[PDB]
Amino acid sequence: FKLHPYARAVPVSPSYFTRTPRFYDNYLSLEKLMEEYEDLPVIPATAVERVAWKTLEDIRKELGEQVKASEFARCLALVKRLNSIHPDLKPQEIKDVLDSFRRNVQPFTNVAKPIPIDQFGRACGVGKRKASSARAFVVEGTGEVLVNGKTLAEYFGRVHDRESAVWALRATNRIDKYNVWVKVEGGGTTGQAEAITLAIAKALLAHEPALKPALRRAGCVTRDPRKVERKKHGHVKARKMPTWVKR
Amino acid sequence: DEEALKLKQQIEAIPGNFKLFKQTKAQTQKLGAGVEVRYIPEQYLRNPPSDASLEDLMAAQAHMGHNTSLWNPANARYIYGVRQGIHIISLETTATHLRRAARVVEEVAYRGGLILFVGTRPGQRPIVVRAAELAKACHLFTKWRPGTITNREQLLGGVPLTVVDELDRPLSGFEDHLHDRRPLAPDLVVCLNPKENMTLLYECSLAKIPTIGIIDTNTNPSWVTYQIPANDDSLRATALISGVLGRAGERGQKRRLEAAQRGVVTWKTPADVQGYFELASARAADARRR
Amino acid sequence: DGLDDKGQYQELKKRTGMSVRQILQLKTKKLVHRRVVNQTRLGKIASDSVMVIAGNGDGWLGLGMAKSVEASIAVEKATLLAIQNMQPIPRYENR
Amino acid sequence: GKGRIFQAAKVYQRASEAAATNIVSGLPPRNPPLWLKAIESIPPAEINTR
Amino acid sequence: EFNIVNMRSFLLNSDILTKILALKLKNRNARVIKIMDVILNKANLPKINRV
RNA sequence: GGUUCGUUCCAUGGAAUUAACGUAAACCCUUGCUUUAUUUGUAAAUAUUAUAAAGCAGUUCACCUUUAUAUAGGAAAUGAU
Ligand SMILES: [K+]
Ligand SMILES: [Mg+2]
Ligand SMILES: [Mg+2]
Ligand SMILES: [Mg+2]
Ligand SMILES: [Mg+2]
Repeated sequence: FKLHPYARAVPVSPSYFTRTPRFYDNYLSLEKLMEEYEDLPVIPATAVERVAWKTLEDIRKELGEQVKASEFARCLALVKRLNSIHPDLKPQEIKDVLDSFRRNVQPFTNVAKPIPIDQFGRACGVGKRKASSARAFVVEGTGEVLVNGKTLAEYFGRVHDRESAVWALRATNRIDKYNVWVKVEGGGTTGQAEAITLAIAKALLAHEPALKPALRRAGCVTRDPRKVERKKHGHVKARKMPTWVKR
Repeated sequence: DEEALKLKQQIEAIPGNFKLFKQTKAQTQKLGAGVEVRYIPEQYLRNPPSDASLEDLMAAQAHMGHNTSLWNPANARYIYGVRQGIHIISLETTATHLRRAARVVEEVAYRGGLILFVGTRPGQRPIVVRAAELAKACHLFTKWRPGTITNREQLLGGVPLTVVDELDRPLSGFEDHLHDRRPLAPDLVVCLNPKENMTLLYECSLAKIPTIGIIDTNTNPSWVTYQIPANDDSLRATALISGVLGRAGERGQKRRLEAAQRGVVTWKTPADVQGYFELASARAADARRR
Repeated sequence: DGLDDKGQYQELKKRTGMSVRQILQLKTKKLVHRRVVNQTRLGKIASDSVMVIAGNGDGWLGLGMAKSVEASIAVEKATLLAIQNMQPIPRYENR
Repeated sequence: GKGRIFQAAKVYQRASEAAATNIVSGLPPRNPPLWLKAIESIPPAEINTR
Repeated sequence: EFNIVNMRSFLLNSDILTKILALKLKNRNARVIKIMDVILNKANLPKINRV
C-alpha cells in the first residue's frame, strides 16, 4: 500500500526543454509521416481541393503555447504537401492528422431584405441625411413629383436642391417615366433634399435593379453618415476653444 | 470538356500505374550486377555505427578545422598540422575522445540519468531527434532559452512530469508531489555546436551538470567537461558522432532494464523524491496514532 | 505549522528541498546595508542594497545580495538568495 | 575580462563535496545525483596545455 | 426584508477586506508592509494558461 | 534589422523568462442591416417614418505589389459594399 521503494521523476515528452513542447511533438509526427509516405504520388496543385487550414492564432490557443510564425510556416507546408497525396492512396493515419488542421469557421450572414412592390406598383424607398428621413413612392408615370404634398418648386426655393432631390432619375435619364410622391420629415433644406436622393434611388432599384452600377458612380447609393458633433465642456463649440491667456 | 476530362483519367490512373510500377520495380531492378554500395547519405540515421574508426571519421570530414587565422591556441593539443590553409585535427585524438564520451553517455544512462542532446543548426534536427530515440533522452534543435536551468522554476513551470519505477513504468500516488516538485535538469548534456550556444554550457557548469561537446579548432575547450575534437560545421561528421553517442545510451538503457528484471536496481531514489517519502511517513504516522 | 504565514519560504522550499522549520535553524546575519540612488527622468530613486550570509555552523556558507526600495523586502531577498547559494567550505579540524 | 569563469571540468569535485554532508546538521546526506557515480572513474582530460 | 449572505473567505468582498486591514493598521506598532503580505498570501488565484 | 496608427508584429542578440497599470480591446452616441413591439407616435397600408430592446457588419471580398520568404502594404467619384 505504501509507495514504491525506488522512484524517479521523468519527463513525459522528449521535448521537455524546448520552447514549445506540445507543438514540436505534433510537428515531429508530421516529419515522421513525411518519411514513410513520401514515395506515394502527388496531385497537381490545381487539382487539390481547397481547404481552410487553421491560422497561427488557432494553434497558439488550442496548444496553449507561443509557436513562432516561422516555425509554424514550415509545419503548415508539410500539411499542404501531405494533402497532395492521392485520396485513394492516402492512408488513414494522414487523413486523421489532416482533419485536426481544418478551420471550421462560418462568417455571420446578414442579407438585406428586398424592397417589395405594392399591388398598385409603388415601391417605398427610405433615405436619410443627417437629421431627416424620406419615403419616396415611385410609380410608372409621366414625371410628376410631389414632396410632402407640394411641388418640387413650391417646396425647394433653391434649384440646387431640386436637381439633387431627383438626381437619381436625372443621371439615369428617367425623369419622364416615373412619378414620385415623397414625404419628408425633420432636418433642413439640404438635409431633406439629399435625403430624397437616396430614397428615390433605393425605390428606383426596386423597379430596375440593373441601374445600381450607374447610381453608384452618380453618388445616389451612398448614405452620408456625417453628423453634427456635440458640444464639449471647456469648448465654445464642438471644437472651438475659448481664449488662451499665456500670462 | 475534353480538356479537363483528361485530368480525370490521369488522376484516376495513378493508383493503377503506381501499383503496376511498384511490382515491375521488384522484377528487373537488380539483374545486371551487384552494386557495392559502401556509402548512403542517410546511413548514420537508419543504422548508426556502434563505434567510429579512423576511416569513418575521415570520410565524414571530421578532421577539417577552421582557417589557421581563426583558431584558439588553447586547443593546439588536438591539431595534427596545417593543410589547405586550415588546421587538421588528429584522427586519433578524435577517436579516443569519442570513445570516452560514449562510455560517459552509456553509464549515465545505466544509472537512470536524464540525457539531453542539443544541436541547434539548420540541418541538425533529424540527427538529434534520432539520437534521443535510441538513448531515450530529450532533444533540442532550437535556440536554448536562457535560464531554463538556473531559472527552471519559471520557464519549465507548466510542463508535465511523471514518476516511474525501476522498469520505467509509471507509479500511482505521487499526484501531490508532481505539483510542488520543481522542474528537472539534464544529468548530462551533449552539445553538437558548443561554439554557438555558450549560455547553455554555462548554466551546466554553474549548476554542476556534466557536458559533452564537439570542440572545433576555434572553440574554447574549457566550455565542456568532455571534449570531442572534430569538425562541427560538417553535417556528416555530426551525424556520425550523434549515432555513436546515441547507440551508447541505447546499450546503457538495455543493461539497466535487463538488470531490473533480475531485481537489481542500478540507482537509488533521488534526494527530491526521497524527502517526499519521509514526509509521507510523518503524515501517515498521525493516521496510525489518531 | 504556521512558521511561514507570508509565503516567502515556499519558493525556496523547492530549490534546496528542506522543511521550513529547518530553514529557521540557519544562522543568518545582515552584513552590508547601502543606500544607493539612481537618477532617472522622474527624480532620484533610492534603493537599499543588502548582503546577507547564511550558514548552518557546520561547514556551509552562502552569500546573497539584493536591493529594493523597501528595506524589509531587500533583506528577505538576500536571505532566500543566500540560503540557496550555500556551498561547503573546507575547514581544518572543523576549526 | 570579457570571459567568464567556466568550471565545467570540476562538476564532479564540486558535486562530490556538496553531497558528502547534509546542510541540516544531524541528518544523513541525501542520495547524490544519478550521474555522480556514472563518471566516478572517468576523469576529464587535461586541457589548455601547449 | 433581509438577505444576509454568509461569506466563507473575507477576500471575496472589498468592503470586508478594507475594514479588516484597517483595524490591523490602527495599532501604533502595526507593521504596514507585513500586514499586506499576509493578506495577499491568503488570496489564492486559480491556475491559468496565460496563452 | 524590418514593419506598424502603436514596445503592434516578425526575425535576431555570449541571457533572458514573466506580472500589474496605462495602451489596446470593450463600452455609450452615431451609421447600414435582421428580428421584435405599434401607443400617447404613423395619410393609407400587405409596414415604409418614428420609438428602442437584442444581434450582425470592414478593409471583409476582389484587384495590384511584396524584404530575410518570416511579419505585409498600396490604390480613395467611375471593383463589390
Ligand atoms: K426602425
Ligand atoms: Mg452648430
Ligand atoms: Mg566551427
Ligand atoms: Mg526579447
Ligand atoms: Mg482605450
